[PDB]
Amino acid sequence: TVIQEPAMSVSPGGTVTLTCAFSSGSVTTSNYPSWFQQTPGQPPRLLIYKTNGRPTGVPSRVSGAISGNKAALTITGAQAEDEADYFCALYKSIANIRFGAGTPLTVLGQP
Amino acid sequence: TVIQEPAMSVSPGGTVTLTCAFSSGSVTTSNYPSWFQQTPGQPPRLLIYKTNGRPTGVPSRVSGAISGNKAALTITGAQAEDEADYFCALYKSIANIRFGAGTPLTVLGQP
Amino acid sequence: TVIQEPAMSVSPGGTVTLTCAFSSGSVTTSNYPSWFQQTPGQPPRLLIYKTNGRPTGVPSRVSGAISGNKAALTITGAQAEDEADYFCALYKSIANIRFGAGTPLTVLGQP
Amino acid sequence: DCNTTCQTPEGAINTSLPFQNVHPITICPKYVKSTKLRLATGLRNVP
Amino acid sequence: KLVESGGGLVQPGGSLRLSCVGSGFGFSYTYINWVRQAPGKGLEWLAAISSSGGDTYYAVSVKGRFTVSRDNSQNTAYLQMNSLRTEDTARYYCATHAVRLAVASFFVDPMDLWGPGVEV
Amino acid sequence: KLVESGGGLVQPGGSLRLSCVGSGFGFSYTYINWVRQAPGKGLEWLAAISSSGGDTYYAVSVKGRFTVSRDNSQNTAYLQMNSLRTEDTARYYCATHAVRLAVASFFVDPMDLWGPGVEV
Amino acid sequence: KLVESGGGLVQPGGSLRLSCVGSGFGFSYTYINWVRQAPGKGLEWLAAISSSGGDTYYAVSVKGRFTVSRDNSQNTAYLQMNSLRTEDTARYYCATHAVRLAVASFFVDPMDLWGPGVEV
Amino acid sequence: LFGAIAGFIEGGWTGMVDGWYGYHHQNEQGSGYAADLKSTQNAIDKITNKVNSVIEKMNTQFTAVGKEFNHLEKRIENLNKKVDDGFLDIWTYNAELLVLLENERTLDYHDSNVKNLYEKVRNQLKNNAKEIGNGCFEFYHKCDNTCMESVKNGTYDYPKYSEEAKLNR
Amino acid sequence: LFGAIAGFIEGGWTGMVDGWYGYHHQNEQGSGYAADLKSTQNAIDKITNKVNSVIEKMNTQFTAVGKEFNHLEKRIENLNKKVDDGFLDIWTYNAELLVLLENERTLDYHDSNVKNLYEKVRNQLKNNAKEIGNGCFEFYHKCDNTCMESVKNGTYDYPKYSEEAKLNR
Amino acid sequence: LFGAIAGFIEGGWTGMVDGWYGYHHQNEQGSGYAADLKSTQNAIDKITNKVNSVIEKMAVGKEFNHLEKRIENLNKKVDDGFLDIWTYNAELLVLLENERTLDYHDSNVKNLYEKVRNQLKNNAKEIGNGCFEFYHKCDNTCMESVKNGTYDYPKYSEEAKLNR
Amino acid sequence: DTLCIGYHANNSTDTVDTVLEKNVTVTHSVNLLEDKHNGKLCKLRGVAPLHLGKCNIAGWILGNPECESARSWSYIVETSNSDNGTCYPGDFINYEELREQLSSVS
Repeated sequence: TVIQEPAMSVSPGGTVTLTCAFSSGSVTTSNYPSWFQQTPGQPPRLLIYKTNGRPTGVPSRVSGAISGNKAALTITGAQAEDEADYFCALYKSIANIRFGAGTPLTVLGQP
Repeated sequence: TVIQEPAMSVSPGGTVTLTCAFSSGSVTTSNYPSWFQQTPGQPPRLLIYKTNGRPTGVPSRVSGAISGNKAALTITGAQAEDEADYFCALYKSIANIRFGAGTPLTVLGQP
Repeated sequence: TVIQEPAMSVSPGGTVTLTCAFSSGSVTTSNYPSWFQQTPGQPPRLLIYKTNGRPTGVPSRVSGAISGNKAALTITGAQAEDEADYFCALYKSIANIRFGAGTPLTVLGQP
Repeated sequence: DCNTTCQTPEGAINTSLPFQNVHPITICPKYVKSTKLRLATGLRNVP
Repeated sequence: KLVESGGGLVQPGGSLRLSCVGSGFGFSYTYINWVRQAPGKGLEWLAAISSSGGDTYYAVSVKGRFTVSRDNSQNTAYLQMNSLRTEDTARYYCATHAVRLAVASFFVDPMDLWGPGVEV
Repeated sequence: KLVESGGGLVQPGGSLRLSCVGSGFGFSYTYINWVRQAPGKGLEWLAAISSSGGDTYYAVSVKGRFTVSRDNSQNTAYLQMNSLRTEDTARYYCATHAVRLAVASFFVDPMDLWGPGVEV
Repeated sequence: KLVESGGGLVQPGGSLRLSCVGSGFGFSYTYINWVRQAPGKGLEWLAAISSSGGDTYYAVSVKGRFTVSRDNSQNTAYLQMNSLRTEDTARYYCATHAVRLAVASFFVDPMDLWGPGVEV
Repeated sequence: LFGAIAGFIEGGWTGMVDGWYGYHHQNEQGSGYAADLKSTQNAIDKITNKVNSVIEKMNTQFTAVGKEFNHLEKRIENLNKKVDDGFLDIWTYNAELLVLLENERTLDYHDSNVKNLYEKVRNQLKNNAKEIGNGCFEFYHKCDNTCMESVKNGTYDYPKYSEEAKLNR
Repeated sequence: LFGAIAGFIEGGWTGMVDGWYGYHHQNEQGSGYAADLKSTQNAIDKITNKVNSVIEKMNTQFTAVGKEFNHLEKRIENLNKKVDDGFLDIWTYNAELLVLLENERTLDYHDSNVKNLYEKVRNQLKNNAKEIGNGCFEFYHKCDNTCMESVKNGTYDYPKYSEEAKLNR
Repeated sequence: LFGAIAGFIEGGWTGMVDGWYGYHHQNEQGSGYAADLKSTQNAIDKITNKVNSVIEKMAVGKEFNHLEKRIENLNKKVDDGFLDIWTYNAELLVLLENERTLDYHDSNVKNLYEKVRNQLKNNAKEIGNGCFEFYHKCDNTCMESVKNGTYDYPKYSEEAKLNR
Repeated sequence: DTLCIGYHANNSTDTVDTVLEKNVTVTHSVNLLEDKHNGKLCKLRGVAPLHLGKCNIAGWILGNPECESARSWSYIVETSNSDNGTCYPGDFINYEELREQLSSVS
């Protein structure tokens, strides 16, 4: 199944990387990773599709790639409006899409 | 040359098979066997072409196939209007069509 | 470089052949010999292109071919208007067209 | 007495083909100034 | 339909011409076969002519004596016999594969439409 | 956009039908995915239907209990739950890849356009 | 036809521009060749330009010193010579393959249409 | 253009008069021609469909085409003449272009059929037969009319003759 | 017709739901499907451009079609009817023929894509793999997911496995 | 699409200016380019015919007063309809014809490749980028023979065998 | 033992025109163009036509003395020598309209 980080934090202006992996296997470009962002009480918003696709309306800070045997999402220069639960969707075989547990990102810098 | 049965007979309501063969060789689907019927005083009527073709207006009782090294014509449910001289046409090679001698079918069952 | 005959002479009504070759190499149909005729004080006129081409307005007496490692221009039955300077154009490689020295043809038969 | 469809001032047309070039006035295959429209249905004949 | 013409008495060594006219089945795109049936014997395929008249095929027993011609304008097929013998007394039929529009006419097309035939 | 309907209270063993309606993105050439989010947990993909309704894909955890249907004329997608257990308490979403005219709609199309969702 | 211009006297080290204008043979689909003939010496190929002006080919003895350009709207081909030497005294010709409509114009196309030529 | 007709195969066969495409076999039982049935039948059906499509897409309207105007309606007569000439030119252009493009694609289709038949026989025989180069295949193993009917049908048994062919290779 | 869809590849894969063309691999690490991304994306782009070319080439201006005439203008009314009927027939013909030809072109394009993918894989593997016949290649050397990813990408290393394949061949 | 141009041959040759298709040969007497004359000439003739056919397959303006608006609008409709039909026809013709031409050129290159392959048989090894390396040393006469279409396989078969 | 793939050829001179090549002989062909007629005016839909021999429509509809020689007609046939019409000089108002109206009468 899909394995994500339990939680992580970044400081404002810095860069953060989030990993999506498999319980048994490797994540390749044929797995079509999709990266979603959800603020509480709102429908999820698609940030990345197919590891390099950005929908019109997504800032260029968000980027995706494949690092080793994992899918990687990089946010460079985080704002304060980038605090949300980030989800990863992976396609296995014979039409099976599985979502990750979700990583709640806490951007530091609060009183 | 084309060799046919000298004469054959059948009882009403039965099935009858007529065989067409070569003097030296094996009849195949590439020889395009054709089966004609000729009642006396009338032009010949084609019954089967290419061992499986049934022209419109011919009952489904008449059927054709390739039995062993011969071409076989099967008539099921013999009737009173199925007494005629059946002819077999075979194509050898380089544009040569040869007709058989003609098997006269006598349907028994008359006073 | 392109090598032609220093000078040749012919008698009227006879045939004359002119050879065009390389200083080091062989002339083939892929070198596109082109034969030009220049009377003094006039622009050159093309006689043969691609070893056999005859532009409209050129008599069938003038013909071309490839003999051995040479390109040959044959004029059959020379007149007095066939006294000019003959040039050979050969294409080597990477867009290099080289002309020959030029062979002055002197048709004999003058007082 | 030739009961038939698609009469033209020259004469009647008895065909199922889509194009004709006998006369543009009709009462019918369509009219063209084609002198020949033959559709190849077989191979390139090479002997 | 197919309608035949010609035929009659002939001397042993004369000549005769037979014609076969068709209507309603696209004569210009069909092979035409000429067959004979002797009284007391079975059918004997004699000759065949192509759609354009370029290909003419004959039986071994009549090669050199029979000629086949075709006139597509009149929708007619002609069989001319020269050097007729005594064994050539039979009823003659013209056969073809009646189709409204043939995209490919081959020599082995079935003999569907048969004419009544003439006597020789 | 996408607007959902249906949903509410249900007994542990009843049935419920959800409908999702779209406008302005060629509903007839897009896969439709049905997803669910339990309160306090993450997203859980449930089902997907093809552009013509001929291909239906279900998760192992809801296989046999759920059924997915499509009506292209009305621009509606239907998800029917039978044998509704207790774990099936969640907010339900319909998602698709909203494009003007899709020439090739596949199962792996990204989920761009999400509906506000319903509660069950 | 092909009509040339320019040409005259020049000091050793000067520059001169020659032009060649054509009419009636689709100037935009033909290669243009520039050739020279020294007084009392044989012809010497100098330069060539493609139909669009992208491809320009020079001889070894005139490389760098000569530049070739084309203006298809005005139907003109230009040869500009810089650093002119004493050996460059010759009669200059513009040649081309005059056809109504060239589907493919190649560097090895024959030199059919020649201009009267200028002097330098 | 696929490279078979007027290409690897340099010419047609006037002895094959039973079909478009086919085989010529030379055995110790005799030589012969035999047209492939499946390919020829498929080609005939497809070409018949094409001809019928061309014929039955150009069919509509009763129409009269013939109006009369007096000497004070020359503009309307000229408008009618313009309409007639425009329709005529459009239809002539369409007919010519349709015939011209359909011919190229019929010829390409026949070339493709020949090439596909040759490649089908190649894949079935594998290394049991050698390619002469003229467009044909010489067998490394002696095989009779049953073998030829199998390779024509599409059910050739490679392991049955592989052992015998390996010795002769 | 390039002879692959319904040719040496006899049928499609319903288990491959993520692309048009691609591969099915079976090694010790497990079986699976994977669509070829480059060819599928190129095909999608080209077909989208085809559809857009068909659509955005049929733009017209504002026109009112219906005109009304009194009982003394039957000829002008018939002329108008002729104009509309001719335009209708012409446009129906154009639409039907366009769809009919472009459908063939699209199907042949997909055949060409499948054939080209097969030939590309064949020409990289060379003799390290054996051609079974159904569009499948059985390796002479054991090779893992890195091998399959390399052959899918186009970066297969023939000399790396040449010696190993020579022993098993 | 036959997968030769932008396919196995990854790129064109700017050093080849005498033809569309052809050969590049490297031997002991020197390397060089040479266009294939037969195929290039056939392609040029076919394309010339294609272009001529399009050209060879292929009085207005009337005035009306203020009380003939209907006939004026009818004339406008006729002109606009003919204009739209002809614009559509020209655009579609060019669009399809360009693809047919490109595919024809791909087929030409592919057929040249397979012709050379079928000539050489096992006397040459396919490098894979689009070239052939000869197992047997053979000179400019050999290259001219293989270009022409008269390569002598049995002449070099024995020599190529022991190098393979 | 040899097996060879090949195609059919015949003695057909049918020529078709192709976009790349002209005058290509093909084994089989069809003709999409009709250029023949019987040269005789006969009945559309079984209904015989109205034949105004020496009259035009004006004479027939007014009752010209030389037109005494008729319930339904598919189409009207006139002749190049149909000069017998309005014998008394004058203008036939809306004559073209009347001919267009009388063209299609059951």
